[PDB]
Amino acid sequence: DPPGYRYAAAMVPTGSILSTIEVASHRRLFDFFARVRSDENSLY
Amino acid sequence: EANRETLDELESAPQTTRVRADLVAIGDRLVFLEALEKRIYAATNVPYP
Amino acid sequence: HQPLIARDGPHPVEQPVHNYMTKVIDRRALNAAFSLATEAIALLTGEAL
Repeated sequence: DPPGYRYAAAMVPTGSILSTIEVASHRRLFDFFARVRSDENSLY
Repeated sequence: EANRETLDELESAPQTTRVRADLVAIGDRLVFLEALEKRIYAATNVPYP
Repeated sequence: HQPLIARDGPHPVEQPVHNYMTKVIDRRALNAAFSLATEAIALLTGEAL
């Protein structure tokens, strides 16, 4: 349902997240939430 | 000689740097007082030992 | 090398003592996994270019 994360505009970020937290703890916050192993194809 | 030159003493000192770590004086002793679970074990599901 | 304190009779007369001791190394390992993906290989190689 939700639109994919846009990888090409993350290559130039606006700003850095300060916190360090396990993100999957609270999943319900997000819209599109992807969890990835070392690498995948989609990124490419 | 009943007393010798300790083989480790013959080594020169390694280079030292200035690091930030809390040094507590307990009794007569200096001790690093450290809780690691921030530096390490943060957002890594391994539980704190 | 343990020391001696010379006692008096009638305590049985003690002698100097020495301890000769060795240990064995206990061996271990650590692990990490780097895994890549195919289309990330076909790029770096210079194929899909």
